Amino acid sequence: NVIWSQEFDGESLDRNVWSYDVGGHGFGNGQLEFNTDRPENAYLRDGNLVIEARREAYGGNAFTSARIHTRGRFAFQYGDLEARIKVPDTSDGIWPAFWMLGNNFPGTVWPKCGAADILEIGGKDGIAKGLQNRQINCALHFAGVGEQKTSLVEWFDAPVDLHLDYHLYKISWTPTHMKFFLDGKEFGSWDITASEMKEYHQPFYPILNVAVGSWTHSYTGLDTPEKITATLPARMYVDWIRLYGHPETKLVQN
Ligand SMILES: OC[C@H]1O[C@@H](O[C@@H]2[C@@H](O)[C@H](O[C@@H]3[C@@H](O)[C@@H](O)O[C@H](CO)[C@H]3O)O[C@H](CO)[C@H]2O)[C@H](O)[C@@H](O)[C@@H]1O
Ligand SMILES: [Ca+2]
Ligand SMILES: [Ca+2]
Repeated sequence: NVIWSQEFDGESLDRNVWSYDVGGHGFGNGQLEFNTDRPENAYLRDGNLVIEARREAYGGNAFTSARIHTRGRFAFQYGDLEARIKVPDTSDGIWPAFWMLGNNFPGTVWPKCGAADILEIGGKDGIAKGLQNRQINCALHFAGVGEQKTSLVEWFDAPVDLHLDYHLYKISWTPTHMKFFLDGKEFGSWDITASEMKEYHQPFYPILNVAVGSWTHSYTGLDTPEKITATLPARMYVDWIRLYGHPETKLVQN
């Protein structure tokens, strides 16, 4: 039961659904890309959203890309959210993501708003183990015991190079759990009924982006433009993002 979706048919991103996060300030992770609202970095063609990261002098940064979300226009509580994505070769340094923030962000600061990572790929452990494009993770980031930043992370080595074709990345979110899937197959699961996880019982909205680099202590391990070796331009193709409703789903659309 699809109750919401973006099929990305047109020739332009629907600005009544999406907003762009613009800046080159690193986004809390020492990222190197300047995320822009330009057609060069985010565009539709042939039935896909394309987010394209480029090696390019722009606003004091050495790369451009995009980071888009549906804050203020779409949010939901409970359901299955799935996207059909063909990630780029993360080689070394590209960091695609599909993820969700609580709908009270940014008024409620991270991580008190709650966060769920559906797909993250391009991590330093992958790079060290020669599993670039196979090793992914899902995650929860929230205010845990003591209200202190807490992260729960599940790693999965996919059987195939995920940049070679489209795959389905899904969260299944109920009043008791959040579960994460690749091509229908569960690879992560957390109970969310504990007192410290009430932030997961409010509406959330999705975000899609392709970051380049991070601090050495952050996701990619690669903190300078000269350390990025990935094939650029790097294109993440998103054929569609769909919400499958549950009985308890609350859909929020202004
Ligand atoms: O501002 C409060 C606090 O924010 C911290 O920065 C975080 C980023 O670490 C965070 O990274 C996301 C990951 O947690 C994960 O969800 O995956 C996505 C996609 O890859 C990441 O972007 O994103 C949040 C929201 O933008 C930031 O607030 C700073 O590190 C910290 O110093 C600061 O105190
Ligand atoms: Ca909490
Ligand atoms: Ca499509």
